[PDB]
Amino acid sequence: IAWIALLLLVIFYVFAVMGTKLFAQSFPEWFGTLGASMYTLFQVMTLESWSMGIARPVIEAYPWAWIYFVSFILVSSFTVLNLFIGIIIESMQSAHWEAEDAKRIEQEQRAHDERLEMLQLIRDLSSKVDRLERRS
Amino acid sequence: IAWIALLLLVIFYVFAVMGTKLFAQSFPEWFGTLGASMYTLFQVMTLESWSMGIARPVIEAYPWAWIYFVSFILVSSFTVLNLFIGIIIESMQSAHWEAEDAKRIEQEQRAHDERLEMLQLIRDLSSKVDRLERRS
Amino acid sequence: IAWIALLLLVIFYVFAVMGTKLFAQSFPEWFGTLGASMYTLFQVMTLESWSMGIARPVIEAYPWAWIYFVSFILVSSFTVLNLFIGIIIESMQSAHWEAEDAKRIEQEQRAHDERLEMLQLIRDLSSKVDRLERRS
Amino acid sequence: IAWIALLLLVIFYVFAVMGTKLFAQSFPEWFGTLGASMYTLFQVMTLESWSMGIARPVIEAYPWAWIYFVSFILVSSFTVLNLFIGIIIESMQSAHWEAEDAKRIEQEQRAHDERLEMLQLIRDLSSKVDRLERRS
Repeated sequence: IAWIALLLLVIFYVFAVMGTKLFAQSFPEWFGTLGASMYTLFQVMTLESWSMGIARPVIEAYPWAWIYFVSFILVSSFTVLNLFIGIIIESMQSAHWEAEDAKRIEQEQRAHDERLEMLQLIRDLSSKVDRLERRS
Repeated sequence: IAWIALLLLVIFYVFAVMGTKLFAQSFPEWFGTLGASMYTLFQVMTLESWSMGIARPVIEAYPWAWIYFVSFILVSSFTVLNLFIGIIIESMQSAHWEAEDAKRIEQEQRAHDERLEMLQLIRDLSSKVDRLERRS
Repeated sequence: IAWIALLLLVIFYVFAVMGTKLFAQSFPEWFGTLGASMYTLFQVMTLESWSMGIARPVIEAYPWAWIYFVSFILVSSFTVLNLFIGIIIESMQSAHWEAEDAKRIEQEQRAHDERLEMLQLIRDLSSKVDRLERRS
Repeated sequence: IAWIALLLLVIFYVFAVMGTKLFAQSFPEWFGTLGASMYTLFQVMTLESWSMGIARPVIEAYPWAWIYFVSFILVSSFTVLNLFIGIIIESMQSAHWEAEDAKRIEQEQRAHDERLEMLQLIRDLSSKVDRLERRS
């Protein structure tokens, strides 16, 4: 799970220097610094005046900025769906189906211990009886 | 799962040509092209100034545009709920309950192999003994 | 699950006539009709300019409108959390743990059928042998 | 689950007095009272004109207000992810795997009652037979 929090923080970084490279020129409040894109891209990721506020005005300057905003959003929020889920799984299989996966790994092998002892007891009966067709 | 990523990308398309058909006339920044509706309908799907920014001004022109925005959002985001979930299911039944569904398909049939062998061992005891009421 | 899609569409209705009763007076674009509140309340439910756009200007007129917006949002989005989940449950217990809950209801009773037959076979051995302490 | 609804309402409070302390001075519509920050921080939590509306204009006054808004959103919405999930877990383990965890705690011990009775029956056979090598 936290192996993707690394990838997300890589995409956040990658796109932050992308937006600083492109838009630092004409949109210097939003993309002037690396740190100003690291804020704006947190804001665009949270979809708060992402398009009407940032994308639309940036796309008015460069129509090659349409894809940088769409693709950022698709990628960023998608590896959060992969991370949101990475919690539901590691949580629903931990509190619940890691404890059962073990209480049922034990309750199954606690009756191979019964069947396999009961088996021997019938063979020690097969030896006691098949030595009595040979005794009568 | 990805069998609905097709349906979503069909609704996205269907509605993009609907909005270009209707609003290209009077809302040409938003619905002028097919590709301007494919952007606007991504932004309306992301509910970022969806109503106050796009729907409200479009509904001021045509009050038949009220339903095109409500129904788009209901349908679009709903088949994402069917798709978000399509990940939780195929993921929680894959990493967890596809491996257990098989380790417990095997641990069950690994003791029909013990019971059905032990059974025979009692019948070969029933033959040894019922041949001794006939021998005494 | 769909037994709450009724309750949600009741809250949506209840609050729609509440907002038309109160704010139809001074906020007639948003709450003028029942049908204009059924739109605005879909928009406030989708948290798109819900506060800055609708609540803040409505609360400037009446500060008793603060609670109508907060409570609507808490209630509405909460019975969607109860409905979002009503899908994850009915879906994760249907495709996966309704089929297993039955394949393991059968695999369990298919060996009470083995044990309880094996039992008889030992009793018919107990009858054959306890009739041979009485025969020797 | 509701043991974190306390923590969330603590962070909501903690940050409400933080923003009233800092911004009451120059942003008195948003942070003038404790109760005006309790509204603004519900609106910032719902990410409705959170940055462009509140954060951006607050950060223009104080650039130490950048982190108060980012950290608030990260913390607040994150302990809702821990709470959203706290419902999926307590719900998916309740309606489904609390009833199965018990019907399978009983169906397992209802055959230790079969195996352990069948066991004795073979030992009473071992006694009857091992008393007949001593009788012949």
